[PDB]
Amino acid sequence: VHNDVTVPDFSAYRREDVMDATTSSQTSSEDRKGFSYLVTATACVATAY
Amino acid sequence: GRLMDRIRKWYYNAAGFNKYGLMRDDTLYEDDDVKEALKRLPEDLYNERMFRIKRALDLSLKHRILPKEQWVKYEEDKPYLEPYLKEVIRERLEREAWNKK
Amino acid sequence: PGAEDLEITKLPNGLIIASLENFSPASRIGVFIKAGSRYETTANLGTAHLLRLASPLTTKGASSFRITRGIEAVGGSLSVYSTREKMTYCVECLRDHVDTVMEYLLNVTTAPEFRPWEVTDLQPQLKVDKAVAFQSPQVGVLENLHAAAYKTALANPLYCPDYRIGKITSEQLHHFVQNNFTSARMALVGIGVKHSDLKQVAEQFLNIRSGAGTSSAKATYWGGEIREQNGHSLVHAAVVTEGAAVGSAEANAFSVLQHVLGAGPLIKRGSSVTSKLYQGVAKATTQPFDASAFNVNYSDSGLFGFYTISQAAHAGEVIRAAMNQLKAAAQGGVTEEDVTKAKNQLKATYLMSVETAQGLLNEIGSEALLSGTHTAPSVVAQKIDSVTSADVVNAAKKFVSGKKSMAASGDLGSTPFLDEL
Amino acid sequence: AEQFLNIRSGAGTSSAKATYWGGEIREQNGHSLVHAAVVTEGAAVGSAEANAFSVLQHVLGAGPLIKRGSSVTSKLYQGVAKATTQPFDASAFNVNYSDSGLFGFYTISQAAHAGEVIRAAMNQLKAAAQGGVTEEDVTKAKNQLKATYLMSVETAQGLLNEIGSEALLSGTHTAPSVVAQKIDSVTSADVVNAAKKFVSGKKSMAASGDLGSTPFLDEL
Amino acid sequence: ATYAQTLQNIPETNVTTLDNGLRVASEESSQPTCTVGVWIGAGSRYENEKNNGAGYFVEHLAFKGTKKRPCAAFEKEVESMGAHFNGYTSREQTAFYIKALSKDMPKVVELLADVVQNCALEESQIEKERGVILQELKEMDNDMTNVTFDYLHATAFQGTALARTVEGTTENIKHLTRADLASYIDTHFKAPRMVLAAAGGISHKELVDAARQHFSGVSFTYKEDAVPILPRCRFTGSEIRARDDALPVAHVALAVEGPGWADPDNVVLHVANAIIGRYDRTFGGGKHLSSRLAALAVEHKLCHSFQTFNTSYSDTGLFGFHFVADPLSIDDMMFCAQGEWMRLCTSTTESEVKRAKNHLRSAMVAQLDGTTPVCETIGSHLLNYGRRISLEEWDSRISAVDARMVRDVCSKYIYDKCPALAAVGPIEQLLDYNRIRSGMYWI
Amino acid sequence: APNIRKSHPLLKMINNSLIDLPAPSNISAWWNFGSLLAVCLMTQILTGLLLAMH
Amino acid sequence: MAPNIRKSHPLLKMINNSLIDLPAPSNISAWWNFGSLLAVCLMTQILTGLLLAMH
Ligand code: HEM
Ligand code: HEM
Repeated sequence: VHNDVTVPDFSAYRREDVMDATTSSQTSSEDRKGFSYLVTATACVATAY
Repeated sequence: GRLMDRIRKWYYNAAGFNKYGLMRDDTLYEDDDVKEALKRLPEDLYNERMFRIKRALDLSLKHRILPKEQWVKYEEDKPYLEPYLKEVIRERLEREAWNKK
Repeated sequence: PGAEDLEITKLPNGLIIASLENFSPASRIGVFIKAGSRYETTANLGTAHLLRLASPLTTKGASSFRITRGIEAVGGSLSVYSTREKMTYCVECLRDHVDTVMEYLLNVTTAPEFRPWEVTDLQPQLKVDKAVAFQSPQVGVLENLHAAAYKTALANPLYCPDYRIGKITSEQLHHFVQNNFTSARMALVGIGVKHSDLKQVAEQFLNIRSGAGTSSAKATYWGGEIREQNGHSLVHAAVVTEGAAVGSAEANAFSVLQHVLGAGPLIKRGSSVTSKLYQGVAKATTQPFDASAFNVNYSDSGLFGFYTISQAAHAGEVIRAAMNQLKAAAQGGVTEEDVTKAKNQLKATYLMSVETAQGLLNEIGSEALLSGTHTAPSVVAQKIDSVTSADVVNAAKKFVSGKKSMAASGDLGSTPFLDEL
Repeated sequence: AEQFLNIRSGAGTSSAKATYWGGEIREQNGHSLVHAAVVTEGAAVGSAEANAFSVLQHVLGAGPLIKRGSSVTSKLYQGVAKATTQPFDASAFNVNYSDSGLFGFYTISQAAHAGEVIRAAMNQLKAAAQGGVTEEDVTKAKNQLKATYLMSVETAQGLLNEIGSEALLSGTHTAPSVVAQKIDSVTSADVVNAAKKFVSGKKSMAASGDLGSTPFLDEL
Repeated sequence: ATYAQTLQNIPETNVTTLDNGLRVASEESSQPTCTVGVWIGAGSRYENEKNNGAGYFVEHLAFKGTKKRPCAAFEKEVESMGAHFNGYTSREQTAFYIKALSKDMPKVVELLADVVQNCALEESQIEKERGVILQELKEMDNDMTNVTFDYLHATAFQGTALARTVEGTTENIKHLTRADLASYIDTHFKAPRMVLAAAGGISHKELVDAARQHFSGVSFTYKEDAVPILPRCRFTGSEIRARDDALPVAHVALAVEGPGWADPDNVVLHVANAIIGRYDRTFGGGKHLSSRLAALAVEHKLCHSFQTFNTSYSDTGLFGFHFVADPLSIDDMMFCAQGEWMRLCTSTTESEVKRAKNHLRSAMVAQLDGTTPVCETIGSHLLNYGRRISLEEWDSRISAVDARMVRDVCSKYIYDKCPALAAVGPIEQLLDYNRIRSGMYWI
Repeated sequence: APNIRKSHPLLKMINNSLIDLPAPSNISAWWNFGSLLAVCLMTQILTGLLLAMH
Repeated sequence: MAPNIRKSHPLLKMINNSLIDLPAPSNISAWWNFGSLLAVCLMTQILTGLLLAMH
């Protein structure tokens, strides 16, 4: 039955800031996205250039 | 004074859709409002309109018109869709007005 | 000021008006009517079902569009409930919007236009509405039950038969409304409103002349048996007999016998000990099951018996066991304390039934419709407990001796026929 | 057969005995025409009482013999005809199974006249149960029966079916003379009895159409 | 009598605390009938890997008899008085309540206390319910909507406590011990974490009196009267896809992390959800429904039904939507659904909120339609807000909400967030996470 | 599909635009200039290439 | 007809069905990159070629 289903462990892949299950993941969200989007924004700059 | 009747009867005859056996309403461009109205027409009125149109297209392709005795007469032209179409437009305007409200 | 009166005027044309201020922040008005599949004849079967769904169509005063947008504009709601013999159109909304919502309730019940195209478009909905309803086997057997219990009127199905989906006409909808939605068959009941206000609305807006319009044919008992072999692991069965009708000292007898036999669970996942019927079936079968005392009261008739649900293989024993509990009861096997307990559950039930706005309003209007009056919750209790142990045992006998009608669906391979009970 | 047929011997699983119910099923489907059938446990295959019903069948009316023509030799048809003005059809129904059989009549009528048409068909059965059967009626029916049977075997499909049917339920073959010998050797009494067995026996009914005017088995 | 006046004239909710830490609250009316029960701040979230499904297992025995009165006796007594005994267990909240005649409020209170304190936990009943529960798990496994919400929590809160289901695991149910259930009860069913609530025709002082008489067993140490704060459950933008093309329709649920009970923003989220609303193929309203998504659903036959939600908890929550659609219309549905969410954050109208607010008011008023629903509010309110919140306060808060507020709050919890997704059934047409993630911005 | 004119991914296109294409039964000579314009285009390109080669 | 232009518009419909919603195998490797590179050389060659052709 579905009750016996659980999401596996993604620790071998999680970003450092969301590794701990007892910590809100929202506090590091803006950084996690800021970084990724920073790369994208920079690629757009190099491309525009 | 009855000036319109003079003019509207002249125009009707000048227009000439009646030479194909078409009613005024048979010639309306099918925009959204008209399309909706047509769906509300009773079966027979619908099937009748269809025949008149198919027949006219056959006339148009043949490059002929109907014998003068079959031309619809200004005063016998049936405004079969106008009532429906008006309700349709009214409803639409109501929704429109209301959606700004 | 939680001590308001339950007024109840009654205009000259026969329209009954019952109101009641409870100062609740929400008002729930309704238009009760004596209409239903009961008044349909072969020719217009299902027309009452479609009419139930046609509540949102355009009227002479409001368009389909405004009826929905209007009511929603003020967090209001509009619904229509119906039985084989009564249709209720009620609207709920916050106090300060009763005027708003009312226009719509009015237009829907008195000024429908049943435009041909809107009707044609709506009919396919009957399939959908019906398909979801029939997901509960309960509904299917009850339909067949009334078809086996009667030859007419009440025998008519509550959901439009399939061969007629798409065939009902605007004419039929109009004629039904004209010949049934008459001021003398209607009732404007309301809660969270002031009688003077509701009373005013009625006399000023409700039109559609009085009269009893076409009267329904009398309900003739058949005592038939319909079996639907559909293969389901569970078998639903109902066995009944003609019981008391609405308004009867006999009614109360069956109600009590109902609660004495077993009228539904009271403890979550708990067994029902105070249930003669359940306890009996339980002793007979080891597998999951469910037995209950069935009971319906209509204007000119009623049905009484038991409804079971069991695994296919044990249907036989489960149904017979339920039968013995009825005989055993007809033969004085009813304690005097049993009748005492049942009377509590009955008084309690009734009392709880009115906790919700939907329940209170339905109780008021139902009575305010079949007798333009209102029995005090004390007179009703006074009438119920004043039911001897004899009465009950008699009700039980009337069942064992009366001609029975039955309906069952599922893998009926082990389900007994009415003549083996 | 012998050198090829291998799925072997035994009587295999035997069927359960046929238990009579005498129920009533009504399908309200709105059709302009109402088909209805009323029957009673009839005779079984090989049951001596079979020929009796066969003859009573032909005496009441077992199908048309004249194209677009009326059936005068049909007690049942003629009776219904007298009752209704509209198009209809009535016939004596009859089935013979291994351990049971069914006998009665099948009608087809406009919805509004179903009531009278069905009742009319019933009276023709009572009226027959009450000696209302001529000795000549039984003579004529015996011809139609002998004839029918004899024609049935004209086509390869019919001949083969006749042979095999019997060659299966008794590994034998009755001479077309013994079958005729058995049929006409059926008294006028027998027939009237068959007719009685119907009027007294518990009946089962089935009807479909706009049953608004179709009567229930307990009103017949 | 105006809506306002009616809101102010509603009897106040009385609260009084006993020395043992239990809280007794009730709202008085003039009804011969009433509902009373104890709302416990317990549930699956309080369980762990070894005792998951205990609180549920307990919920099954809480009605099979106490020490003072075995099964049959317990049942007969309640049945014979026409009282109704129901209850439930969830992730953060449990409840056992009785519907009865105000005339019995006191006997009931005694019964409640006896249930929560002296459950017989019959050794033989335990093995019996063990099989019943196992059957209920197979029954619920066919309830797509609930399988979908379980999965939604399983991934949205993966690795944590809210990830577990209320009913528990198959292994737990097969091995939970009489001692485990006992331990559960003693550990969680405790005075300071419970609330005796009642509504109907009852004397607050009579209620609290019977309360003092039966809810005694005070605590000695400090560890016994302190309400344990639970460890935070981490939210995770992710998805779980359980595919079975053999299923007739597909269920999809998408959600972002919610604020949690105490946060005022919840009033705004509920208004927001009110704009999008909900729908199902039997809403006569049809193509004229105010909810844009509902309108599109009808016009394009996008789904069989859909619904928004703002599930709260102590420190977190799930704000999202769920729909049921044919395998071939999932993509357009998800497209429009996400589209509307974008509209919320970006182009909400004053008209939109005006309506949503009315809708919300009548919705809160509806959740107080009877003694049980009102009693539920009280229990939940004290247990979550540590105090009852009048309809007048709610209405006060609801009234302050405007389009701009909806946009900022919605932008706050929705815009450019990584959602949690659960898809069950014939879900091939549902595009990947990255595609969905992009529907989270611009709209 | 039973006949290639409809199944083949390329013919399918020719069929839906120059063979089974539904056309009004009454269009006149004024509807001939579309195809004529197409032919001018093909003609111009062909003669233009030939000229461009010198 | 359709709720979103990416699918109803007769031109976008084409871009969507070949470069946006086009179903692709999840495991194709770098060897499946040369198709698009070939397309880009083609557009690149044409562009530079016209530019050269103009002188
Ligand atoms: C839309 C189709 C075309 C139009 C309307 C068009 C029109 C013209 C015009 C106005 C001239 C001048 C004729 C004159 O000498 O008086 C011209 C010249 C020329 N065209 Fe085109 N042309 C078309 C397509 C082409 C194509 C596709 C090519 C080559 C691949 C081409 C190659 C030439 C060349 C080489 C000349 C110069 C020789 C000459 O003047 O006769 N043309 N074209
Ligand atoms: C499939 C794309 C093409 C290929 C493979 C290609 C290849 C070549 C090659 C091998 C050369 C000689 C380069 C050299 O000078 O050593 C050349 C020359 C040239 N190509 Fe292309 N070409 C392509 C398309 C075009 C197009 C579209 C045009 C013009 C509209 C064009 C115009 C020229 C011109 C004018 C030259 C002469 C100038 C030069 O040699 O650099 N090419 N091309």
